[PDB]
Amino acid sequence: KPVSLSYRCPCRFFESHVARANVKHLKILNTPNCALQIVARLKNNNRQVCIDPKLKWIQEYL
Amino acid sequence: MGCTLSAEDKAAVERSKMIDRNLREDGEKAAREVKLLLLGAGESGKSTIVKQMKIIHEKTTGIVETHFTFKDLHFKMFDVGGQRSERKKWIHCFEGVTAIIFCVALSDYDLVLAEDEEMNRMHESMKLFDSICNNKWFTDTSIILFLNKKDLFEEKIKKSPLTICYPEYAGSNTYEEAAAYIQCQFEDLNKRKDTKEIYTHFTCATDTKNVQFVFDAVTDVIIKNNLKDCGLF
Amino acid sequence: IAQARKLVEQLKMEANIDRIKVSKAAADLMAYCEAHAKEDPLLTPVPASENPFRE
Amino acid sequence: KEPCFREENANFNKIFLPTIYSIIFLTGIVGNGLVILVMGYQKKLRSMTDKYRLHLSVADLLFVITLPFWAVDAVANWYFGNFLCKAVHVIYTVNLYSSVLILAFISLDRYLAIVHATNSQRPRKLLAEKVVYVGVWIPALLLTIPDFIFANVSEADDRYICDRFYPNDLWVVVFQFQHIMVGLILPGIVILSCYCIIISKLSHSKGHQKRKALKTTVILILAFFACWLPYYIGISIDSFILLEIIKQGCEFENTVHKWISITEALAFFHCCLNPILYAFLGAKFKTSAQHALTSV
Amino acid sequence: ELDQLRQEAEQLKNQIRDARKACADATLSQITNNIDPVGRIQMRTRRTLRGHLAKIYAMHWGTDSRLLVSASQDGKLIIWDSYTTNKVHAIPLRSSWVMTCAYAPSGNYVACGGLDNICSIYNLKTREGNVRVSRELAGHTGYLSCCRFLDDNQIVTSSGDTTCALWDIETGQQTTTFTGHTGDVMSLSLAPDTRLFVSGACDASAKLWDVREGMCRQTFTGHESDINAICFFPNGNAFATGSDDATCRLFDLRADQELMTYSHDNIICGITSVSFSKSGRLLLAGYDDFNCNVWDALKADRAGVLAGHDNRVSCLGVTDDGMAVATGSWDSFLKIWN
Amino acid sequence: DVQLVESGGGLVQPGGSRKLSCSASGFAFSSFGMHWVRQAPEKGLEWVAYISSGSGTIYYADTVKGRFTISRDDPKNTLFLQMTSLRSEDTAMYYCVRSIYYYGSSPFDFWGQGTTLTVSSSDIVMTQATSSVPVTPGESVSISCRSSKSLLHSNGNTYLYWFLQRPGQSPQLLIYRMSNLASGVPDRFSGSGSGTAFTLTISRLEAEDVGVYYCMQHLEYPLTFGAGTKLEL
Repeated sequence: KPVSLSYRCPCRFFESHVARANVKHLKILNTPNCALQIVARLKNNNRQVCIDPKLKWIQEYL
Repeated sequence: MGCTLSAEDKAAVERSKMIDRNLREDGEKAAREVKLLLLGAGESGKSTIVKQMKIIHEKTTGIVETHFTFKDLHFKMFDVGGQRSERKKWIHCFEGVTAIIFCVALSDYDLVLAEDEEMNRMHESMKLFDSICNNKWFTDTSIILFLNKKDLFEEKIKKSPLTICYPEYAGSNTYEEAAAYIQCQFEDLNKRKDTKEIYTHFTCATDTKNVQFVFDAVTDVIIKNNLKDCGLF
Repeated sequence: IAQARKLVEQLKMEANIDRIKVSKAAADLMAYCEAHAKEDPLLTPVPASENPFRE
Repeated sequence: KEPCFREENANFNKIFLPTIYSIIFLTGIVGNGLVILVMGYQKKLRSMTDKYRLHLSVADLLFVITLPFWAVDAVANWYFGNFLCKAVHVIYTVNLYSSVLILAFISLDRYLAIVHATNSQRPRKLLAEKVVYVGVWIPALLLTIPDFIFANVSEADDRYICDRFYPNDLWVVVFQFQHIMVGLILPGIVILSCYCIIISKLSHSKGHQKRKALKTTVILILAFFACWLPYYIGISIDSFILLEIIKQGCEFENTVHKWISITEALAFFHCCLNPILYAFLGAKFKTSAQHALTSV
Repeated sequence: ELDQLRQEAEQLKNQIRDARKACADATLSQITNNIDPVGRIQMRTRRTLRGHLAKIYAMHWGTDSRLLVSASQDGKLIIWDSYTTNKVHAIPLRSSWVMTCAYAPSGNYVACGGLDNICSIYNLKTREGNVRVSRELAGHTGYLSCCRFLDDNQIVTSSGDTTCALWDIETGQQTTTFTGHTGDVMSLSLAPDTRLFVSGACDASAKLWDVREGMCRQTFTGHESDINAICFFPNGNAFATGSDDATCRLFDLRADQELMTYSHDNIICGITSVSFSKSGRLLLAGYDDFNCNVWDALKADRAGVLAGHDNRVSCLGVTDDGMAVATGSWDSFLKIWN
Repeated sequence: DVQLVESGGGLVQPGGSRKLSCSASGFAFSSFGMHWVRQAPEKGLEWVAYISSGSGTIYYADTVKGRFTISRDDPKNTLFLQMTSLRSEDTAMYYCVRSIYYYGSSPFDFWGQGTTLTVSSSDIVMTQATSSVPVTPGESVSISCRSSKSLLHSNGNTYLYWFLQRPGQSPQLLIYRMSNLASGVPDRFSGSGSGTAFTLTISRLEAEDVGVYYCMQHLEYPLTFGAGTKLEL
């Protein structure tokens, strides 16, 4: 397949500085092959940082 | 062909395939040899050129074939001086040779023709060269021009000036200029300079380097063939 | 010169022959052609069943 | 540090890719079909060159056949199902690599014919009839194992993305490096070398037969490298980004992706340039084509 | 001398010609005016014979209408089975400059010759299972142009030294010598009764020779260049010639003059071969423009074209039963047409 | 002088191996296919094995397949038959036969002298139906052969061969393809038949022509002979 048609995860860096302190909205994206993608817009940063893959509070919340 | 054939038909087809294999092998072997056509006019020195390689390396007769080997390359030279018939009826048989060797005697400029007392030998060789070079069957065939008997020419140039032939010649009347002038007139008869080459050698060199020259002049030709065969181009 | 004598002898031999008319000679060719027309496969092609090169 | 979606680039591709792909498909089908027809309707003895160009024409045709399949993509979902997305990757990869390997083999054949003119018939025959199958088609077929193992159809938001899914980015980086190595480095070193050698020996000559060959050799070198260099430069930059060595904003990644798309579209024109550069510029092939355009 | 000789002969040339004008009542074109044409002749290629690697110079059919022999200037004589395209024999020649070949009517021998001025006779029915050179006939001082078997022990050859010869194969000696041509003889044709044969030479002239006596019977002129091919009419009372002036002509033995001319303003190339069909209604000719032309021999109308060769057509042949035609070209292919 | 000499025969124990050699002189050995045939004591002929020219095709009979191997050495002009696991049904007299296959050829035209091997201890059926007739010189006789299958192929050929074996000698070809007379055979012999029934006529009888006559088919490669018709007195 041509490289121009290849799919890539929008979340490659997974950082969890927010710790639920700042999240205006939080959705999980859908991907053919990218595990779980998250774009939690921050209440203060609204940067949708990609939170950590395995961290307890959202797993209990979800 | 297939299952509709009998046993004898299958055996005949097998024999035909073996014949085809042998034919292909023979053609592949023949494609690697270098074929040369040897030409001249009178006492040009063709015998001296032929004697350069006396080794075999392997009614009136019509064509003489000579085989020799140099640096793992096999040459077959064809002499057609015996043939006294109409040349235009069999010259096309030699369309496709690697090269034409053309021998001209330098000393044959004072002497005139025996039958035609008022005709020059050098002029006759020039007419023969003009006919061969511009022939329709040799458009892309290269010519190796041998100029023999330079030792006799450098002595005959003293007693007789180069004015009996070439009435419009203005030079020092020495060998080093007369020979170069003659080579120029022989090379000026080529009208296909964009498709063929003329290689000139003064072959009064008693050594064997003559065949060496031929080797070089052949190699270049083969290269120019491959450039066209491989699509470069 | 004996070549001229030979030429004269040959021409004399060639002259003393008996000739027929051109109209009479063309009629024989025409008759042969019509008599053998039906046996010429190239002029009248045969059906594919009797053709040795059918494929 | 922030998500980097690919939406504007996808929108640009949706318009750019189908048009260029259709143009390439038309030109390549026409040229390669013409070359194949001329070779087929010829009653002579086939030389070494008229086997390499047959291989090249078949490879180019089989490569360009798959272009409409991916032109239908990028504007619409994969309609062809799970079986068809497989083996389309296989055809694409096989012919993409076989074309450049055949080009390298042609370079080597030219070098042997020009530099060893009097003692090269046997090695040239050996390369053209036997070694070509082991040095071109077998490696190209062996390089499609990831196409069999990993290529699959997935499901997304109202779209069916079929791709070559990998467990992690290390596989992506490794296979990108393999793509760069096989596609550019290995054939680029032999071909270039042979051509340069031929030139060094063709530099001094009488002319009108070697002067033309010199410029044709220069044209071949320039065409190959101009077709294939910027695409692989972009691929290498993307691979470095994938390893986190080069870290920048999402705009840089979008620019790199747009450059890759444009340069890949430009590099796909090799299948149309090849019939002109290796068949239509030769006097012997022109004569053969004229002969073929007399029996019809 | 120059008086009463070489001048009185010019008087004889004024007599024969006069005798040739008193016999020309009508022309062939007027006698056959009100006859039906042959239509358009369409022939298809049934077989293609591959295996030669140079220009094919000659070919000849066997009397069984199935086996044929061809000669190429790569040193090879090939015997083909035309029904199955199988190769029966491949004979390597000592000299590759071959220009003619023949098949014996019995089928036991073949003949070859060329620029070596020698006619080689090869035996095909040896007990050893191979083809071996049976005889080498020497004595010509020019190249061999054509050769035709009379039987297993007689052959007639034409040479570029302006002569023809009838040989004895068992002894290897010339039996009869035919002289009188000025230029090189390029072709010959045997009459069906074998008692006569015609030859065409480069002096634009044809001659009729009686085999058992060795003297010239008649001379035919009218062409403007070299005669390259010659062929007898099936009944043996006429013959046809093809020349370098892009023209074929028909001559009558008894009428002693020319009957018909076959030429076109479109055609300007020379003619290499001529042949007749079984009935003699069609005349087939091979040209330098890569084509073969089929003429209506009674009306001088071009009836058909055979076009399948990429180089000049060098040889033609029609089988004894009149089934197929064979064409050989300066490429390495022979084609069978039906 | 065509000669085939066979060697390697002798007394063998039940079970074992033996090699038979066939040396050829006087003809082009490489162009001929070769056959091994055998004749049991006081029995008829039986085809054993065939090897083509160039070793591209090999055939065995069903009774010796898996234990017999046929090979040829062409530079040495030799033919080899390697036999293993010999049974009491292999004691016979073995003949070497040459046969060439093209259009109009004459296969099976020369046989060797044979070597004797002694052990200590659907196929077409060809019927002759007559084992002995009394003949007198000057009269005319007829021999009939019958086949279980039509031997006429869809190419015009009827593959039937006739052989004569005189007392103390090897078989020799008389008629091939049911109508053609072999080289060096008197015109008294003639052959004619339909696709299934065949007849051979001897015409006048002499002190020769006394022996066993065999008919063979060459349509399907498992080659079968007749029983053999004996001509006494």
